[PDB]
Amino acid sequence: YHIPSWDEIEDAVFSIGEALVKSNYIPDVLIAVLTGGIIPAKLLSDLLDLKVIRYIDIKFYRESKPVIRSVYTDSLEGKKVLVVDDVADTGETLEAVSNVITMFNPAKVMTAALYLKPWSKRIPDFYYKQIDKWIIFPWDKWDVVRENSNVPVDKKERFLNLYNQLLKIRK
Amino acid sequence: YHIPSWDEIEDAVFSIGEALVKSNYIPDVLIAVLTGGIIPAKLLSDLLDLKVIRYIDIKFYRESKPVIRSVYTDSLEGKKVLVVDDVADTGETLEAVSNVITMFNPAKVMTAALYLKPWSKRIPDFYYKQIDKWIIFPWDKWDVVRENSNVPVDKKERFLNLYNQLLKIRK
Amino acid sequence: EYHIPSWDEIEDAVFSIGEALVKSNYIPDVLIAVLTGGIIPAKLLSDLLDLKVIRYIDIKFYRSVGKTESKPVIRSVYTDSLEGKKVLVVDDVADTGETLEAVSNVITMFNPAKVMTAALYLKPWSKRIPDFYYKQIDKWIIFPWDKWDVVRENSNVPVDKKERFLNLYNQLLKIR
Amino acid sequence: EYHIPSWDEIEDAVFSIGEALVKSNYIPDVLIAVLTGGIIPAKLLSDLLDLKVIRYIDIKFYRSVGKTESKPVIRSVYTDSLEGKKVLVVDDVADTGETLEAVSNVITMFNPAKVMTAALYLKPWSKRIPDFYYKQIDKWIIFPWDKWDVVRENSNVPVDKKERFLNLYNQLLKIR
Ligand SMILES: O=P(O)(O)OC[C@H]1O[C@H](OP(=O)(O)OP(=O)(O)O)[C@H](O)[C@@H]1O
Ligand SMILES: O=P(O)(O)OC[C@H]1O[C@H](OP(=O)(O)OP(=O)(O)O)[C@H](O)[C@@H]1O
Ligand SMILES: O=P(O)(O)OC[C@H]1O[C@H](OP(=O)(O)OP(=O)(O)O)[C@H](O)[C@@H]1O
Ligand SMILES: O=P(O)(O)OC[C@H]1O[C@H](OP(=O)(O)OP(=O)(O)O)[C@H](O)[C@@H]1O
Ligand SMILES: [Mg+2]
Ligand SMILES: [Mg+2]
Ligand SMILES: [Mg+2]
Ligand SMILES: [Mg+2]
Repeated sequence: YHIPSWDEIEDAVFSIGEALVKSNYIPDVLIAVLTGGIIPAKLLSDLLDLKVIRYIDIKFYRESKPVIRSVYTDSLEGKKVLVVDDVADTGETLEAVSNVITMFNPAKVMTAALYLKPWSKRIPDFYYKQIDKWIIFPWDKWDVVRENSNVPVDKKERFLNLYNQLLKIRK
Repeated sequence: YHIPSWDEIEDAVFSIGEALVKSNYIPDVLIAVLTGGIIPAKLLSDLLDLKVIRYIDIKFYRESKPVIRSVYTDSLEGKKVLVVDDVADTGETLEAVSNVITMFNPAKVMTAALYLKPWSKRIPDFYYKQIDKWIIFPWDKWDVVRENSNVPVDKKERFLNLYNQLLKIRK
Repeated sequence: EYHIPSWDEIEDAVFSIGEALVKSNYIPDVLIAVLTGGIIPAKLLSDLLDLKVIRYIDIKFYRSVGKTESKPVIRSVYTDSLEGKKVLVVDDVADTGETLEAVSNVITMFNPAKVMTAALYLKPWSKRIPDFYYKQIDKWIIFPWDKWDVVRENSNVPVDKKERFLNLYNQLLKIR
Repeated sequence: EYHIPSWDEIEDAVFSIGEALVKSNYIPDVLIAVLTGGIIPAKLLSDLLDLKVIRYIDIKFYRSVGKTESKPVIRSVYTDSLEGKKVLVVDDVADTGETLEAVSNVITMFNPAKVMTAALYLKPWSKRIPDFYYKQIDKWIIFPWDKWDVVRENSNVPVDKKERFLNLYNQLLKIR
């Protein structure tokens, strides 16, 4: 397991920001990959003062492919676009998103993820660290605990406490 | 020139409807290709009692490719989809739309257009008549008149009358 | 009884709206098509006045078997920022005016420069006259784009191409 | 002065909201994230309570140089039908409450089964208490997700990693 603190997450986000500036790529539009790239997109936005954020509803059931459910954006024609996600695992998600954004004829599509898995089909133009361990983000920790309560995350006892009551009241 | 009356347009729409029913394809979702496939989608909808219509904002500047500006839809997963447009010229537009809908993982994507140009790259699964003449639809007649007032359409004099005043008041 | 405007009348309706818009010097930056009856009106007006920017709102007034509501229900809003823009809301008929009002309120929250409404037809009991309209009518209107919906719920209305429709409708009812 | 909640406090805030939601037996069908400050709150609550359906509204209260408005402005609404659903509106702070109210009104027009509001923090002068909240505060709140926006407009606020930010910000100001 790799279980980044928010402090690490912040450093991941600073790194991306530093790389984007160093390489001269200041996006006009951030495309958040819902829902995991939600927090990364908002943090990068605030860091680099990027005021335009759009969103794509896509999920990779683990279905054989990622499935787009909704694309929340206005015209992207002639704009500098950065696709933001939290991790590139197989890389299917970043590929599918990049393929569909391109159809909006932007000036440029680049990709950022916080973390990379070694076996990714697609390597983000910008990332923080490549990890061969199982990553547990602060925003999917409970989904991971619901699938294995033996995962060593903090505040689990407060969570198990609430989840128990939750399980009772909606069956 | 081919300048279909609404009566012809209605027959074009009945034909598509007849073909869809005869072939057993009753869509769950109509995707209107904005803005030319707008009236065709609404007429087919009413004809076949299809209550679910979604929309895609795409235009082919005549830019080298059609450009998607917006996709107005919720999940299409496992649904029977019909893409509706008014004409397939080069076929670029129907291809681009069909490519992006597929990413929503529907059950099936089929295409309908009212009219086909002989040189289309993509042939709609359903169409009314193939025309090698320049088609002037009832809903783009004035765009055509603004580009050549010598086109033999009806009510042109009423239109030239209004267009003249229009040209004055917004420069 | 019923009003059944020809396509020729709808063109005249659209023309009249365009003529009134130019006469009032209100040329919209953005057309807001009220889905789905406002679809054809909005497209034709777009072509008439060379208005290239059309946006859409999915709103429905449920008045039928089982599913029935007292007010229109918005189901989706299809638009980018309307901020500082002259907006014209386009629909086919204002009946009670509940739909135009609902759409006007929701569009106002986008802070446009101005919101105006246009509907082709109007009923005497509409709770507000649209800023632009072709004809006030007191019959129930069957449009070219909802005729088969009316025939389905009322087989004996006098419409063109009925037998042709009935045959298609027959084959639709059986494929169940 | 300023309130600057740690990430640890935001987790506790989210937890408190979740705990209150379960205690009230109000488990939302749909989360409505108020963009953009409500983004992180909505995602974390989604994970906490296993709520899989998140929708979004692009709304902004312009309170800055040149561009300034008296009320929030909606710029886009990102949702399918909310009809018959239990909806929870999630935001980071209710200040005047003008935003929560605007979002509540617009969501109501989708005819949900119910609309409830949650904001992590609350000011004593809010025109309405959200149905769910972590803490009433009277300082101006600097969140983890808008800290650099505050530093930019106010260089002398006491935030972590300031020098690192200033160096990046410096290189941003020059690439003009
Ligand atoms: O490279 P891949 O193999 O495609 O993996 C990457 C994607 O998988 C996860 O998303 P997910 O489909 O789980 O949805 P979520 O973001 O809502 O959690 C993750 O957030 C990435 O978006
Ligand atoms: O097969 P193609 O060569 O791509 O031509 C087909 C498309 O071209 C037209 O759309 P257009 O781009 O003009 O936009 P519009 O529908 O708004 O008129 C037409 O309505 C079709 O959608
Ligand atoms: O003035 P009102 O009393 O509100 O009625 C007018 C509305 O009713 C119809 O819409 P409908 O809700 O039936 O949906 P539709 O446009 O898809 O036919 C019509 O298109 C108007 O929008
Ligand atoms: O109660 P109010 O007086 O209406 O203020 C509260 C709102 O202000 C902030 O949003 P903002 O409009 O600044 O946009 P943002 O979420 O993108 O930061 C904040 O996120 C709340 O949404
Ligand atoms: Mg994801
Ligand atoms: Mg077209
Ligand atoms: Mg209507
Ligand atoms: Mg906000």
